[PDB]
Amino acid sequence: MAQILPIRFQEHLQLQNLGINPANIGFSTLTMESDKFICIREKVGEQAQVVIIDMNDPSNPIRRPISADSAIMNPASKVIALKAGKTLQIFNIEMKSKMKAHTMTDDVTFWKWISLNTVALVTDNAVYHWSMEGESQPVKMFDRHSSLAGCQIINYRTDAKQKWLLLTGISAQQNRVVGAMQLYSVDRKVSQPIEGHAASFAQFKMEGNAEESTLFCFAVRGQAGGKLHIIEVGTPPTGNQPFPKKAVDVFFPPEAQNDFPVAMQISEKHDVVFLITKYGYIHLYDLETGTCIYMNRISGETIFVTAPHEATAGIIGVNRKGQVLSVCVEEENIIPYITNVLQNPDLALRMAVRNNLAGAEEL
Amino acid sequence: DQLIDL
Amino acid sequence: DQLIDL
Repeated sequence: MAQILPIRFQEHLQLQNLGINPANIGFSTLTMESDKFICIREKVGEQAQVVIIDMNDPSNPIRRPISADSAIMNPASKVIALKAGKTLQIFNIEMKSKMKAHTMTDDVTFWKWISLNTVALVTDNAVYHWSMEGESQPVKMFDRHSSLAGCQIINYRTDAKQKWLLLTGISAQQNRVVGAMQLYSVDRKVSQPIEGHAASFAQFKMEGNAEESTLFCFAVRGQAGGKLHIIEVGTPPTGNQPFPKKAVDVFFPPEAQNDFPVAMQISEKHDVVFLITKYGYIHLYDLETGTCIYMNRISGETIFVTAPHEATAGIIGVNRKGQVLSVCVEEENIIPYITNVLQNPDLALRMAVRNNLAGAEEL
Repeated sequence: DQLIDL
Repeated sequence: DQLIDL
């Protein structure tokens, strides 16, 4: 019989079936800020357009003319952010109304929604946050560290309280793709350059602690190999024991000498880290210990964008073919998998009780 | 100049 | 720096 798997795959959609041209399925033209929408910039005739796919009604996409170089949908609402060099505009689509506009000093080269109501803007020189509340304008958070100069910016994220900020770029150095991160502390107003490829923050409440710890998790393929780090940022909430830092290996098989991490999402429902590699591997790690639960190759196709999958507290992504795919914990299998296949009853029992999962009645 | 035509 | 000690 087929081995039980600790994760479940699910294909949601094939974008080519909605008549999206594969030429436009890629990092610069297709954005997925949340699991609620996908926006694709396309040129049909001489007219530039955006295609907005509502994931609750995906067979009826809307197409609208644009003149923007980038389009990103709010994570929760049909509110779109558009830009053209320095010119930023926010529209409420259903109201057909321009909510907000701003012209920056410098071109915005990367931007992303970091919350329901705040957009982060990256220029060649700095990072700003722009709240949609009231008449708020963009506020500069920090100046970019020289170690990200010349990098392609691929991600920006924050902790839940927006006190720890993380900018990630990549470049080619000595024939490998090297990740450069800038971690910034809002409270200290200090940056630290870190070599890393993909990361996420997470809230985690250690047994015995009254308050959640804020954890920084990142994966890197360095010169000396793959590593995953899980570390508390900042002084522990008063009362708390500190979270002991974890550093574990990230395996790459000998035939994947050029692979590296591209995406990370953390389930706080299951306290697991999902890591996806450039050339299509999925890894699952326990957030508490860093133990590797599972690795498999989804396929040969690069998954270039991901988001949290809210329904399953998993990860949803798009690959270059336009397959929209999710991975989540298989709640009925994960505990017996850990016990029987990994032969790790210790981890199995902990996860069973920690995350209220069945299966540890036996081992 | 609107960046989208709604 | 020294935000975190890896």
